[PDB]
Amino acid sequence: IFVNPSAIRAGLADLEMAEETVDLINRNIEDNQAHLQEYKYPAIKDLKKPCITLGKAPDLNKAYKSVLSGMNAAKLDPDDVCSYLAAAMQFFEGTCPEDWTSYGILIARKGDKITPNSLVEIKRNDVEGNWALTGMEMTRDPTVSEHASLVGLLLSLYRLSKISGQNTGNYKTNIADRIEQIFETAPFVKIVEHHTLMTTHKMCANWSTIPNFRFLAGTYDMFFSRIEHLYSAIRVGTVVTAYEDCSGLVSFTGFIKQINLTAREAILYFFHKNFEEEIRRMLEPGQETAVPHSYFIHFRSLGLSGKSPYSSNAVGHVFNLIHFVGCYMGQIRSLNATVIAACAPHEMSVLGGYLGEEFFRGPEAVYARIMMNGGRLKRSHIRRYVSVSSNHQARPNSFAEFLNKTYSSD
Repeated sequence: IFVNPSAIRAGLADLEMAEETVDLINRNIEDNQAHLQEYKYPAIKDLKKPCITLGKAPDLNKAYKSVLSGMNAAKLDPDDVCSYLAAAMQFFEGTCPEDWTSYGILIARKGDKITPNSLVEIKRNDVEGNWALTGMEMTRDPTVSEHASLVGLLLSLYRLSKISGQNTGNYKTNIADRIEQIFETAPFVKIVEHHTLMTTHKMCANWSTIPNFRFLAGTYDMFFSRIEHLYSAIRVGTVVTAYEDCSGLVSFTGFIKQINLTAREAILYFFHKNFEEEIRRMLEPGQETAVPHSYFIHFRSLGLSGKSPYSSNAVGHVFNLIHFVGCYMGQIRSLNATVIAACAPHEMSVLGGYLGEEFFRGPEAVYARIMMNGGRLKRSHIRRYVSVSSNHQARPNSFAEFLNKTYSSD
């Protein structure tokens, strides 16, 4: 069932900070490209920084030797690695360019010296790590430059782990090759031989869901996102924590930008009755979706919520609509996106055809067309969908596969 755009103009006024959210997330996604190539809301309500608990603080020289030997032997201890990464945060000091507050927590004032430690509370007990030496002929102490190279390599294991699925081998290999180059090039120093990172990754394939490791990756990424630093290229491994588990929100802001409309204008094109709940879910106030350098941007990795209201599933109707329009527009990214089967994909593909025709007038005009055609796709819409999907190598559970199955299987 579809709703007249006029009726949803009243609910349009209630929404707040919608334009600021679209602009901020889109600007951040763009900035991140340089490094790339029930539901619980994340807002902190008790002024406590994100926190984790690790073992007893280690001698940084010994921890470096142990962790490096593990890297070379493809035998890394995750508890040790987390302990070392937290203890290494002291090496990454910078000056905060502006006052930094998030969810009521004053992280730093303009001019303060800051490290990644300023952003989070790392608690430590008295349990010593293992710190085994596996395979390491270094008697001297590591330099800071070497520490930073190891921190970079280790954190890159988070990005490699997150890449999962079939036919990802070549892609991961190229990322790994690039990462190795970055962390052997000044100001970093070569501390491992080529192909060491991939060999170790094969034995650390699921580390991206180790909560403490994920937490540390998000902490470093939040730090370098705000604080320019000699070693900021570490983000090549951590950039993927930004907006983690928010693919529905990110698709929404990206789609508004693609159709070159304001958020206010674009929302009127979401006629279907199931959109309203989802758009309100994304624009819930108090979550700092429009605040630069908020904890929000890394809330999943930092443990603020394990049930994201911004995922593709949490807003599956909006998500399905956007990518059916993308398919209509021949966008490979949408054709390869995964359909949210529970959120009326057939109905979403109908509205997607009409919105796709429109974006190739106004919300009311599109609405009238649907009513005049009894809620059915036009033959031209189907011909367009099929001409795109039938010439595409459809992946399992993808929008392309749905369209072939739905419109080109008889």
